[PDB]
Amino acid sequence: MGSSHHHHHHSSGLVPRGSHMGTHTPDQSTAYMQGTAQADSAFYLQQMQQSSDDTRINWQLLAIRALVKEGKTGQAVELFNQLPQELNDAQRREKTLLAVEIKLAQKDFAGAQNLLAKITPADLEQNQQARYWQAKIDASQGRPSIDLLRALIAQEPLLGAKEKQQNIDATWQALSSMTQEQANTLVINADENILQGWLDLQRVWFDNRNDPDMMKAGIADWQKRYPNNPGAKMLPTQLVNVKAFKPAST
Repeated sequence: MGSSHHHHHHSSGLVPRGSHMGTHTPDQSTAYMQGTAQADSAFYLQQMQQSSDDTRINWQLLAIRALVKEGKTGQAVELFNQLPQELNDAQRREKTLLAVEIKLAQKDFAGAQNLLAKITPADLEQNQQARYWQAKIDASQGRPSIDLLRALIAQEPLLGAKEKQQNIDATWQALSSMTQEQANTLVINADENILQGWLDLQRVWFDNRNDPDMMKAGIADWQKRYPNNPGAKMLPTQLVNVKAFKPAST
C-alpha cells in the first residue's frame, strides 16, 4: 500500500470555536430579535453550542428569550449562566433582556424589573425595547406603579395602534389602580410626555369616574393636554367607565 494520509483519527474532524468571532452584525440572529424571523429556542440553542464565544451568548439572546416564553425558566437560566455578566454596554442589555423574562417565570418579577433597570431601551434596538418592555409590563403585572405606564407607553412607538388599545388599557391599568399620590410620587422617564400625562387623566379619574359630566369631559380634557399621549387619541375603558358608568340623569 502507499502512504496517503493515515494518522491519528479520533474523529472525522470536529472544529470547535477557538475564536470569539469578529464584531460583525448578525443577519438571522437579530432577525428573530426583530420578529422578522421565526424559530424556536431550539434553533437559538442549536447554534449556540456550535457558535463562537460571543455568538454563543448572541444566540442565547434569542435562546433564553424564547425558552422563557416557552415557560422553561431554569432552562433559560442554565444557559443564562452561559451568557456573560459583563458585556459591552449594549450587549449587556441584550442578555439582561433575557434575565427579565426569566425572572418573570421565576415569579422574580421584582428582580425582573431589576434587570430591566440595568438595561437601557434607548440604547438597545427599538424592537429590543419592545422585547424588553413586554418583560417590563409583565413585571408590572398590574402592579399599580409607574414602571407599568413607563413600560407599555414605552412599547407604544414600537407597536401598533392596535397594540395601542392594549398599551392604553394596561397603562390605565396602572392609573386606575395606582393612586394620585403614587402617581404624584412616580419617577418618569426622559421623554416625560406620556407618563405623567397619563396620570393627569387618572387625577381627573380619581375624582370624576362616578361624575360623568366631568369625567368624560375630563377625559376629553386630558386628551387635549396630552394629545401626544396614546390615550388622548384613544382612551381606556376605566375612564370611559363614565360612559359605562351608572345612570347619568340622561
